Amino acid sequence: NVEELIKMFAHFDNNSTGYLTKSQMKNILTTWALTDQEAIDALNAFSSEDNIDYKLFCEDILQ
Amino acid sequence: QVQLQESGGGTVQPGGSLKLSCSAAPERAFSNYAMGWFRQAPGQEREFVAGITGSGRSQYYADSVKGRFTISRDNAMNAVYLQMNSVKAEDTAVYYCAARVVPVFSDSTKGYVYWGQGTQVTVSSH
Repeated sequence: NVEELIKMFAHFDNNSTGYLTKSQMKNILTTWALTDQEAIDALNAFSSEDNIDYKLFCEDILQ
Repeated sequence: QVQLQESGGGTVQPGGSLKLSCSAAPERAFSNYAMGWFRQAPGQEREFVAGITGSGRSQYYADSVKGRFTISRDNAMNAVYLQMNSVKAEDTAVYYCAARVVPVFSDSTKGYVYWGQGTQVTVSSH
């Protein structure tokens, strides 16, 4: 299911850059355990920049 | 989220025992959140001490504390504990409890989202 999540992030990564905005990631995380606030907090703990290496985020924060 | 507050800090003799508590106020049931203890000695980086899965069923330790420190949690009381036995000089530090947003274990500060306040543990002969 984190495996699936990574696939979903990849589906919305239109240019296959490995990056998504925090916003994009929150929108997707809503459509799929964490509270809305936990998603915000997790993404902010991971990085202060708006563009997020979603694979690394999943590895560090979710796995 | 999880609000986290440690207690039980203070002074302990070399070779002695002390137990830290960390109370958690989680938005979801506490068993969803893996917990860890970290410590930061004076002017040093914060380091992993011990971790426990959401359910409490698996516990993990830093090599330097294995066989001396014990981590446990009581999900019915929203608490996590660190029993420190056979304490040594190396153990003097500010201790922090920390929560992940998933129930599986991590040994890295990068795996943790929520942090406590910090409590001082001093190992001193007097």
